[PDB]
Amino acid sequence: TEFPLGCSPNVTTPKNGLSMELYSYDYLKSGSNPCWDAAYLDPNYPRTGYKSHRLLAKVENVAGNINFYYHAPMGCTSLFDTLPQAYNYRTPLTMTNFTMLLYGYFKPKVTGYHTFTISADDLLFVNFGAGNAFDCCKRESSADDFGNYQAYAVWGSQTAKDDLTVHLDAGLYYPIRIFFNNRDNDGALSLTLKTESDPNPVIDFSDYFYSFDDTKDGCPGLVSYD
Ligand SMILES: CC(=O)N[C@@H]1[C@@H](O[C@@H]2O[C@H](CO)[C@H](O)[C@H](O)[C@H]2O)[C@H](O)[C@@H](CO)O[C@H]1O
Ligand SMILES: [Ca+2]
Repeated sequence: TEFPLGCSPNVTTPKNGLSMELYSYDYLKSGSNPCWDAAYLDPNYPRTGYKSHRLLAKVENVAGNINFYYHAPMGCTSLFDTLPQAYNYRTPLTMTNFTMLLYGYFKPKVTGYHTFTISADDLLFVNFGAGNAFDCCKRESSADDFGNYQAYAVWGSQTAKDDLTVHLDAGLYYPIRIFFNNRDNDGALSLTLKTESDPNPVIDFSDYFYSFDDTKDGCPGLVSYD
């Protein structure tokens, strides 16, 4: 979808950053082959399956540069380390093996074409736009109903890097959902943004990520171009 639907929350001062949920991604029993759990590849793991793992935390105000590379000292071993500052989560977690969901709204600074580019170890699935990610100011009631991924990247496959080129309006806030998994060993997440305006990729999303409370009537976007 080249013209994704946006939202018009018309809230006085919007809340900065996305919401995050972290969940466990345990290795298989210590004599299993391979050592890692393959659930991350089942089609419903990003929808229902992650909820069968342990909730590690629900965090708010995730904003900044969310990109990271984590080098595991060794493979098939659950090891602890920390996420970047932007994630608002300071305590060590199993960086070798975990699940992470981010959701909220993306607001453009300038109207025009935006190319989001992603790469991941092991997995990054992105939904973007109302309906596709979730409904405007109706996130809780549409949370699990996200459609086809607007970008997807899986380590070791024939689509390990992906992009999404969309025409966006600076007036609107766009529902976004980002689902990440590290099954084992190294972990990495790269999201960048390229517009027809700037000369280089944007990697710091501080002024771009927002959160909005759900409302009874919702907040459909009030910019349309048919
Ligand atoms: C198969 C491979 O390339 N590497 C194995 C290690 O695990 C993978 O490492 C990659 C990065 O190279 C990804 O992070 C992937 O998610 C991992 O599963 C594995 O842990 C060890 C064996 O102990 O070495 C490689 O076999
Ligand atoms: Ca990995």
